[PDB]
Amino acid sequence: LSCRMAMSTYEAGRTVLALDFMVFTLRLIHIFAIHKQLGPKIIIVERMIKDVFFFLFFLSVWLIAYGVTTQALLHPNDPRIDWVFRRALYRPYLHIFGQIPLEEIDAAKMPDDNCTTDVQEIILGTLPPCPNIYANWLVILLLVIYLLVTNVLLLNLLIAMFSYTFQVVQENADIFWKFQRYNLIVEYHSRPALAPPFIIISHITQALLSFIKDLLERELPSGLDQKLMTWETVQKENYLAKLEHEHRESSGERLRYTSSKVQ
Amino acid sequence: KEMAHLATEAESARSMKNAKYEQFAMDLFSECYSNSEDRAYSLLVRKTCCWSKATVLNIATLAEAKCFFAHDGVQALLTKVWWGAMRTDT
Amino acid sequence: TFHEVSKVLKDFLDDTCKGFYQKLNLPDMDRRCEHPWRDLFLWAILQNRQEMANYFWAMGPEAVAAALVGCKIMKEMAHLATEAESARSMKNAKYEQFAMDLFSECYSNSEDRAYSLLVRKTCCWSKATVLNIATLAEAKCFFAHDGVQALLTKVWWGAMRTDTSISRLVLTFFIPPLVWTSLIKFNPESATFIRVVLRRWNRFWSAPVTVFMGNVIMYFAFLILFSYVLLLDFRPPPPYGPSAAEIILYFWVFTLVLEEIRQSFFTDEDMSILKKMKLYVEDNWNKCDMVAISLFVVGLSCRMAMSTYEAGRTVLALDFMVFTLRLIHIFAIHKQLGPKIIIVERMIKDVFFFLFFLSVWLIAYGVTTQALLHPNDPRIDWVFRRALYRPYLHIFGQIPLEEIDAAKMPDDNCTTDVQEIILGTLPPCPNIYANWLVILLLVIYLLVTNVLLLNLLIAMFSYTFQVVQENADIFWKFQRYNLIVEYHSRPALAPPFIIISHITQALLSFIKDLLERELPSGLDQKLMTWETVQKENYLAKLEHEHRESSGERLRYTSSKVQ
Ligand SMILES: C[C@@H]1CC[C@@]2(OC1)O[C@H]1C[C@H]3[C@@H]4CC=C5C[C@@H](OCC[C@H](CO)CO[C@@H]6O[C@H](CO)[C@@H](O[C@H]7O[C@H](CO)[C@@H](O)[C@H](O)[C@H]7O)[C@H](O)[C@H]6O)CC[C@]5(C)[C@H]4CC[C@]3(C)[C@H]1[C@@H]2C
Ligand SMILES: C[C@@H]1CC[C@@]2(OC1)O[C@H]1C[C@H]3[C@@H]4CC=C5C[C@@H](OCC[C@H](CO)CO[C@@H]6O[C@H](CO)[C@@H](O[C@H]7O[C@H](CO)[C@@H](O)[C@H](O)[C@H]7O)[C@H](O)[C@H]6O)CC[C@]5(C)[C@H]4CC[C@]3(C)[C@H]1[C@@H]2C
Ligand SMILES: C[C@@H]1CC[C@@]2(OC1)O[C@H]1C[C@H]3[C@@H]4CC=C5C[C@@H](O)CC[C@]5(C)[C@H]4CC[C@]3(C)[C@H]1[C@@H]2C
Ligand SMILES: C[C@@H]1CC[C@@]2(OC1)O[C@H]1C[C@H]3[C@@H]4CC=C5C[C@@H](O)CC[C@]5(C)[C@H]4CC[C@]3(C)[C@H]1[C@@H]2C
Ligand SMILES: *[C@@H]1O[C@H](CO)[C@@H](O)[C@H](O)[C@H]1NC(C)=O
Ligand SMILES: *[C@@H]1O[C@H](CO)[C@@H](O)[C@H](O)[C@H]1NC(C)=O
Ligand SMILES: [Ca+2]
Repeated sequence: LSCRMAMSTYEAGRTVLALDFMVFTLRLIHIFAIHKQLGPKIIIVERMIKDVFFFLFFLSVWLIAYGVTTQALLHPNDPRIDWVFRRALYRPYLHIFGQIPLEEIDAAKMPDDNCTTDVQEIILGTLPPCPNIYANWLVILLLVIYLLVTNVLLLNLLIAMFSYTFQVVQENADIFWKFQRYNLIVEYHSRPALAPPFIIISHITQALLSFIKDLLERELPSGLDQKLMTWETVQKENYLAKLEHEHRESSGERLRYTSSKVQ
Repeated sequence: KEMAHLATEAESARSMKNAKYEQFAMDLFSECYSNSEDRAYSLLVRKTCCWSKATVLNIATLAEAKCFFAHDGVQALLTKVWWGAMRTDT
Repeated sequence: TFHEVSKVLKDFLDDTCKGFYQKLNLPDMDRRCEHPWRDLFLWAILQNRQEMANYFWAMGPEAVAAALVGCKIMKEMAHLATEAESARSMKNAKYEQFAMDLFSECYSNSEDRAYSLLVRKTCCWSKATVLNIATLAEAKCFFAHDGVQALLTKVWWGAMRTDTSISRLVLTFFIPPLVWTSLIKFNPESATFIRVVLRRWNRFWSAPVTVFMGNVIMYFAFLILFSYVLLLDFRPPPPYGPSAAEIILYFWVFTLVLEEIRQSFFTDEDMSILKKMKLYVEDNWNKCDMVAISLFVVGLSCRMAMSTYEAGRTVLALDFMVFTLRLIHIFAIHKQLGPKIIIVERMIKDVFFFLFFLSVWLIAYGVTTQALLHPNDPRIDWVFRRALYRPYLHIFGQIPLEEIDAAKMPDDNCTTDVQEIILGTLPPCPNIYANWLVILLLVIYLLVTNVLLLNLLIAMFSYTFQVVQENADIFWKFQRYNLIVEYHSRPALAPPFIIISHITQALLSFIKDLLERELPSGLDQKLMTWETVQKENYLAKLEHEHRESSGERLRYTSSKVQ
């Protein structure tokens, strides 16, 4: 909004507000904690992130290699740095999602466009540069190998990682969701009773009452507190006695007793 | 769990990780919940005298005892709090 | 004669059993053995007698080394095994398990004598360190032990405390004067001030982790410089000169070659030159680097001439890929990034299976459709294009129906004459005699390849990942040990600077360790006795837990009640 109030930064303000809408929308993920089916998925996504980081390291290495190699082989005379980075990382990254523009990589499929080789004309953007087709069989072979590796090996390996991580996490994810649901319930327990923009009313009321003047964490009378302490102690004794009893009648203890007694 | 992070020798750290003191709390509270189920809630929400007026839920938050919060009794109390004066089966 | 047993031991170990019996050239027959239990264990081991060999191991002075040697000999003999039963028993030798359990007991006892046990020079095995024997036996499970990994972490962090945050290290590295500050903790132990500050500086910068991270950063710098030279400042042949940045790159790679030569001929001591070279080239990374160096040399040599200039540029560009892939090695140190490299290796074999199936089915479909669709195209390159290149791209969603489906063919200006087709004047007119067959075959191919084969490969990857996951951690632990050792031996300055360290080393050699240290006689004897006591306690614990096992209790009770 501050950048929006000024003409010299107006488009920047609009851009920042648009990017902030994404943050506000993603803040809506919190409500999913209450639902039992939608709860653990958020926690599972967190481990999915780490597997994604591993896959991104592998992708980054292999993609840098392939993209720089093909940019060197195909457009060796293009000085435009932005286009170097485009052809070296942006295009190979899109190759993962089925975007393979063979019109720029395969000599047979290149359009009969009007392209130039002069550096001055290339830099000024008058004409698109004419791709080098010296050894294009190498470019096609490298593209085939890259597609194989990235789309099959790497993607299926990431699917395997996700599958294994899901199987491992599933048990602990429910416990994490239970804790998250506790946190959500406590937060909405402490929250004032009116949703914003109305909240303003509750805040004004609270401040006015504070100037003018729980279900959880309640303190009990002395007698009830003492009775609860005694009841907890009795339950603890019963629990320990049950443990000791089930230990005495365990198979191993019975065998040890029988062996000593028979000896 | 704090001492395990501050642990030097491998054997002591290994024993400290497998402390299963939270398991004691879970089993004891399971027994308590199975007994009365109404005194157990007060046990969860009362202010302990030995630990400077600290609620058992407050300590569970402090220890980050996630497994304890997963207990059926704690979740039932949370559902009761969540639904307020309304019945939890609505 | 003892020559035969010496040569058998040479085949099995090749470095450890030197001088056991060639010393005196045979020793006089009357003189008693200096290490009787070692000889008896080794003799009992060479003939697959495990119970007798286990008994001899139980009485031997150095038990971890003996167990590791037994593991090596057993895995070698299993390969040389004829009868199935003996081979099966030999595979399940579990001598490495003895070493792991005994060292676990030792580590649980003191945790400081255990490190000395790992790094001391054993007297029975010809001054061979237990880690050296573990490397010899390739006892990957032993290296996975928590004690070995803790010692490796201690070596890796040098004088610095192993609990130091990575951020503290990086901030100290970028700003060297922070080293004298209390920012980063250090393990205990006018002119003096210069001496003490120099000692602290040297202690920080000689740590293997600092050397590693410096090498990583300047390998990134090398890749950036290589890419800049290749893509933006690559000039015509020397008539117009290589770029200054290209000259700097040449010097950089020359320093890399010097580093390789150092690792291949001057590593740690004076062993056989042929053996040293074999050990150097046995490492796959040392083959990758070698390929990179050779490709770079060929690339620059072809680059210096006008008649091969484009070929030189192509070779250099292809070499950049090798150099970039050489960067995978740094991933071994990280625990999350470590096992993934090992998992990819098994992924490769599953990929080979899928590639066999793909190759068969793709050849069938591609040749069939080329025959059906372009029967009059003589161009061999286009035959191979339409037969293998296009069907391979069908896997990744590239389905150009404009060339396969009659309804979707453009109204282009195509010819049917063979002369016009060969000369490339016009594209050939595809045959549409029975195009329904072409479409049906394309549909079947898409179904099979994209659904059945790809999902079957995903299933293979899923199953292999589940199987490998457990063993991958052990493999990563061994790989991390190798990386830590390599960066421990490495000089302290990353290339192209390396040149300085090499010059210093050569000048000092002409003018004039944490691992594999030799101990005084008293300390060595005390460590031997402590290991023997720990072994006895471990065996007693095994026997005790066996007596109070349920089965043994039942057997005793049955016999006694009868
Ligand atoms: C199962 C597994 C799958 C993967 C793979 O292994 C097996 O498959 C293999 C197959 C192989 C490929 C097989 C064949 C080839 C062809 C070969 O070129 C032969 C040389 C000739 C000549 O010098 C080049 O051709 C001609 O170039 C000219 C460019 O000036 C074109 O002019 C065009 O100019 C303009 C472009 O618009 C327009 O005027 C017209 O359009 C047209 O006039 C011609 O039309 C065209 O004829 C290069 C190598 C390549 C692509 C192989 C690469 C590797 C594979 C994919 C294997 C995999 C590992
Ligand atoms: C669930 C499962 C999925 C898979 C599958 O099984 C079920 O589906 C089945 C469906 C089936 C297909 C169903 C139908 C057909 C059509 C049939 O042609 C009928 C014959 C007629 C005539 O002789 C051919 O047509 C005409 O050709 C002409 C070519 O000269 C076109 O002229 C064009 O010329 C130029 C081209 O640019 C331009 O001037 C214009 O563009 C246009 O003037 C006409 O426009 C077009 O009308 C061939 C077989 C095919 C493709 C089936 C194949 C198998 C399936 C996919 C099954 C699967 C197993
Ligand atoms: C995933 C990483 C993020 C960081 C980075 O690499 C990928 O992004 C790339 C985008 C590049 C930009 C893209 C476009 C232009 C415009 C051109 O007129 C001048 C150069 C410049 C600023 C480039 C400088 C180098 C940059 C930041 C690259 C940078 C290493
Ligand atoms: C995966 C395999 C690799 C090996 C191979 O089959 C796939 O590659 C194919 C590429 C083919 C090339 C492609 C282009 C041309 C140009 C043409 O003017 C003369 C013929 C020639 C050299 C062809 C000869 C046969 C070749 C090597 C094929 C060879 C069996
Ligand atoms: C390509 O550009 C030149 C520039 O003079 C022009 O003469 C020619 O007509 C153009 N051809 C195309 C493809 O339009
Ligand atoms: C196709 O080629 C012929 C060759 O003479 C020409 O006469 C005709 O105009 C061309 N048609 C198209 C599609 O331009
Ligand atoms: Ca090397």
